[PDB]
Amino acid sequence: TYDLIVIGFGKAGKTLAKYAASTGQHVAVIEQSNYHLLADDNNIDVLDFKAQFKSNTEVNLLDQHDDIVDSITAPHIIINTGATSVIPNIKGLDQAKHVFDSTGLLNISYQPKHLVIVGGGYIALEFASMFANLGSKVTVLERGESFMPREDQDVVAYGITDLENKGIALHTNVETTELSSDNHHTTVHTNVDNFEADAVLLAIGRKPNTDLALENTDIELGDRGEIKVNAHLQTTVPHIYAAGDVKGGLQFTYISLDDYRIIKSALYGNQSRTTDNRGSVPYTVFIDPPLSRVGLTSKEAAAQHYDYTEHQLLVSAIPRHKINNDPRGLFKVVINNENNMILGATLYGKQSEELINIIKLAIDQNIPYTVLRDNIYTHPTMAESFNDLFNFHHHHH
Amino acid sequence: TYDLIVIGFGKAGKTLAKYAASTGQHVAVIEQSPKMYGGTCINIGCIPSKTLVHDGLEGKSFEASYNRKNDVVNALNNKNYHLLADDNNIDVLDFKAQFKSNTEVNLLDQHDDIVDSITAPHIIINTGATSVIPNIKGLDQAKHVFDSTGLLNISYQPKHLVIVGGGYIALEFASMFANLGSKVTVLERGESFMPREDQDVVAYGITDLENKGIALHTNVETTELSSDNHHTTVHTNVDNFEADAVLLAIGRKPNTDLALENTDIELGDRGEIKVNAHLQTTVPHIYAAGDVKGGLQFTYISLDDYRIIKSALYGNQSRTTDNRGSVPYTVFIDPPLSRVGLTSKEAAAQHYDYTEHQLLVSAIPRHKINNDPRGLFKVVINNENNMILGATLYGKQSEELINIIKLAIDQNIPYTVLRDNIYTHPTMAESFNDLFNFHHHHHH
Ligand SMILES: *[C@@]1([N])=N[C]=NC2=C1N=[C]N2[C]1O[C]([C]OP([O])(=O)OP([O])(=O)O[C][C]([O])[C]([O])[C]([O])[C]N2C3=[C]C([C])=C([C])[C]=C3N=C3C(=O)[N]C(=O)N=C32)[C]([O])[C]1[O]
Ligand SMILES: Cc1cc2nc3c(=O)[nH]c(=O)nc-3n(C[C@H](O)[C@H](O)[C@H](O)COP(=O)(O)OP(=O)(O)OC[C@H]3O[C@@H](n4cnc5c(N)ncnc54)[C@H](O)[C@@H]3O)c2cc1C
Repeated sequence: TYDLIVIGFGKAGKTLAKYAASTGQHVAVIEQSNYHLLADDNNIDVLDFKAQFKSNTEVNLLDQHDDIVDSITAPHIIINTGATSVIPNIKGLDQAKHVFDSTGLLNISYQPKHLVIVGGGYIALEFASMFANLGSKVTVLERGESFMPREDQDVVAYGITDLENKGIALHTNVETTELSSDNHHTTVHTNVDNFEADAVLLAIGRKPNTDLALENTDIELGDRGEIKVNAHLQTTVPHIYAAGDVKGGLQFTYISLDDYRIIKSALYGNQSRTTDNRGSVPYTVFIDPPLSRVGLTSKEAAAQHYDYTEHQLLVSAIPRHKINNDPRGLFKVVINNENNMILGATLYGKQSEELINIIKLAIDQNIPYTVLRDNIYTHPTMAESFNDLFNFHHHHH
Repeated sequence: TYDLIVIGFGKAGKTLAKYAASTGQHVAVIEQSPKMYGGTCINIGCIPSKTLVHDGLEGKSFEASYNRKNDVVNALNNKNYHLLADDNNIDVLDFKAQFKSNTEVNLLDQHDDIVDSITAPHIIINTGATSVIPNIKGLDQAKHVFDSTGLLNISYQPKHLVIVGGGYIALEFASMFANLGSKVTVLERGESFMPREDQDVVAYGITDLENKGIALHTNVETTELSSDNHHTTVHTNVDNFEADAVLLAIGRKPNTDLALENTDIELGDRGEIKVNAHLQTTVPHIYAAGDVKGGLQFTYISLDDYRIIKSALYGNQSRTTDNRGSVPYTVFIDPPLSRVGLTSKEAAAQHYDYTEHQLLVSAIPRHKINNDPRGLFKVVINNENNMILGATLYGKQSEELINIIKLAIDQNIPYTVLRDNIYTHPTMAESFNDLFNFHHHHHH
C-alpha cells in the first residue's frame, strides 16, 4: 500500500516520483525492463515486474514467467508506459533477417554498407543522415507524395539537396511489397525497384504501449489506441493519469516533462496548468544541419487567413557560417501584420536547435519581431543573424 | 560636396553609409587602408580570431588554420569593399582623413600630403582603436614582439608564446594557441584574472586553461624585453621567460589622429571623443561611433551606434546610449564564457535580496553528446520580484544561449518562465529547466 504509483520509467513518471519523494510520500515505480537516482532514494521503491491492472484501485506485479507475484495500491496511479515501433504487415517480415526498428538499429553490431529505410518520417531522415555521415550508403523509401509534408516546402527542398549531396537516395510514392533475405543480405521489393541491403530499418511510426489489462478498468481508449485524457491528463477514471507517449499527440521528451508539470499542478498545486496552456511547442529534426521549427509555416498562416509577412535568410549569407565552415541552410520566419507578433519560424542550419528557443519565448511572451530585429546580440554567432532575418517591412497579404 | 561623410570603414560607418545611400544620399566613406575594408572585426579582429579558435578546436594544424583564415579574411574584405564601392551613391575614398575645419575634411595620401578635400552637412567619426603599446625597456629593440594583429599574421607557430596582459583578448589567444600545440605563459599585472566577472566561474576558466598546459601568473610587473636572434626574454619581477613570440595585449585606445585641433571636437579623460546620449560630439553636426568614443569595444555596440545615429539623423530620435538594453558579451576561451547583467558580487554590493543558482555542465546531458563536460552555468535573481539580474554561462553554446537571458532581462520576463518553458531536446538550452530551478518546494 503506497502513496503514489507510476507505471513505467518515462520522464514524466520519473520526475514526478522524485518530487513526491521530496514531499515525503512513498512512491512505487513499476518498470519491466538515472537508474540509481530512483532506486537509491529512500522514498522510492522501483519494482522490476510487469504491471497489469486488477481493478481501478490495485495493480498486479507479474514476473518474467507471467505469474502474479504481488498486488499493490495507492490513491493515485500514473500511466507512463511510452510507445512501441509499429510493425508493418508485409510479406516475409517474420522470416526476413537483418531487419531493425529504431531501437534495434541503435544497438547494431556492424556498420551497414547499404542501409535501406522503409518510411520517410523525421526519425527515418535522422538515421539516414547519421549513417551517411558514418560512411553508409543509405536509401529511404517514402510511401507518401513528398518528404516532411508538414514542414515548409522550400526549406525541405534545401534539406533534400543536402541529404542527396551526402550520397543518400530518396524515393517518393513507394509501396513496399515484400522482404526477402539471401542470409547475409536482405532485399526490399518495392514498386519502383528492388534494393539489396545489409540492414533494413522499419521506421513507420510508434503506437501507444497499452498492454496492461485495461479491460479490468474503466480507462477508455481513443481512435488510435491511445489512452483518453482530459486537459489535466486525467483518464476516464479520475484518480488515474496518463502521461507521455501512451496518450495521444506529440511524442517528445519535453512534452513528457511538461506532462509532469500538468499532473503535479493537478495533484499538488493550483491546477492551472493544462494541455491547453503549454505555450508554443518547438521541435528539431536532427538532420545535418538540424531543422528546427515552432509555430506556423507560412502555408498554414495563409490557410488560416492571417495578414502575414514571411522573410528568409540563407545560411550562406550569415557571416558566422564562414567560421563554422558550413554554408548549408535556410532560416525562415512568418509574421502577423495586424500586431507585429511572430507566427512561426523554420530554422534549418547550425545552432538552430538552440536558436529556436528564442523565437519560442517571443511567441509566448508577445515580443514583436521588431524587438528581435533591433536587439544587440553577441558576435560572432548565429543568433545575431536575427538582425537580418527579422529586418523587413510589412507585405500585406 | 556629399550628403554624408563617414570617416573609417568600421561597423557603424559601413552600415550607416549603406542605409543613407538607399535613402538617395551621396555618401563618402574614407578608409586609409585597403586591408581594412569592412573594419577591424573583418580583417584583424573577431573574424580571423574565431576562425582560428574554431579550426583549432577541430584539430586543424597551425598552417591549415592560418591559410583558411587568410581565405576567410580576403573573401569578406572583398565582399565588404564591393558592398559599398559598387553602390552608385557611395564613394569609398582610399585616403587618410584629417579635419581641415569643422565642416571639411582633408584627404591625405600615405606621405601625409593633401590630395583634395571634401565637405558634407553631417560627418561620422568611426575610426576605431589602436593597440596600447606599453612603456617597457627594450621594446623598440626587441624582436618577435607582436600586436594582437601582428600575432594573427604570424608566419610561424611559436614554441613558447609569452603574453603580456591577461584581459579577454589575451586569454583568447592563450586558449587558441594552446589548442594548436604551443606552450603559452600569460602574465597579468593585476591581482586576479578577469575581474568584474563572477570569480567562481573565473576559477573554472583558469583551471581549464591550466589543464591544457597554460601557465598563468598574477601580480607580474614586466620591466624589460631583450632578444638574441631567435628568442626573446620577458624580464619580470617573478621570473625571466624565454619565448618564441611575445604578445602585447594590455588594451586598445581610441584612434583620434584626425587633426582635431582644427575643430571644436573635444576629448575626454581617457582620450575618447566626447559624445552625448545621441552620440553627438561637441560639434553638433559631427557624430562619433564605435570604439573611438570610449566605452565598450564590441562590434555589436558599434552596430547599435548605427541605430542611435540613424535614429538621430533619420528617425524619431528615441534611441540613445541610455536605452541599449542589457549588453551581453562572450569571452571566446574553450568553452566560451558568456555574460549578461549583474554578477552576484555586483548584486550583493548594491544590497539586493538576491538568489544565485549554478548548474555544472557535466550535469547537462547534452554535454555527453558534445563530448565536453567542462563548464558552469550561473544565474542571479532578484528575490523581491523574480526578475533576472544577471547570468554567467561558461560552456558549449553559451555564446548563443546568453541571448535568451538577455531578451528575458530586457522584457522583464520572470525567471519562473525560463524555468518552466518547453525547450528542444537534446540541447544546451534545456538546461535552463534545472539552472533556473531553485527548489523552493523541495521539502516535507
Ligand atoms: C508496464 N506495463 N509496466 C511497467 N513499465 C512499463 C510497462 N510498459 C512499459 N513500461 C516502461 O515504460 C517506459 C516508458 O518510457 P518512455 O520514455 O517511452 O516514456 P514517455 O514518458 O512516454 O517518454 C516519451 C519520450 O521518451 C519519447 O517521446 C522520446 O524518446 C522521443 N524521441 C525519440 C524517439 C525515438 C524512438 C528515437 C529513435 C529518437 C528520438 N529522438 C528524440 C529527440 O531527439 N528528441 C525528443 O524530444 N524526443 C525524441 C519504458 O522504460 C518501458 O519499459
Ligand atoms: C583581437 C581582437 C578580437 C576581437 N574579437 C571580438 C569578438 O569576438 N567580438 C566582438 O564583438 N568584438 C571583438 N573585437 C572588437 C571589435 O573588433 C571592435 O570592437 C569593433 O570592430 C569596433 O569597430 P569600430 O566601428 O569602432 O571601427 P573599426 O572596425 O575599428 O574600423 C575603424 C576603421 O577606420 C579606419 N581609420 C582610422 N583612422 C582613419 C583615418 N584617419 N582616415 C581613414 N580611415 C581611418 C581604420 O583603418 C579602420 O578600418 C575584437 C577586437 C580585437 C582587437
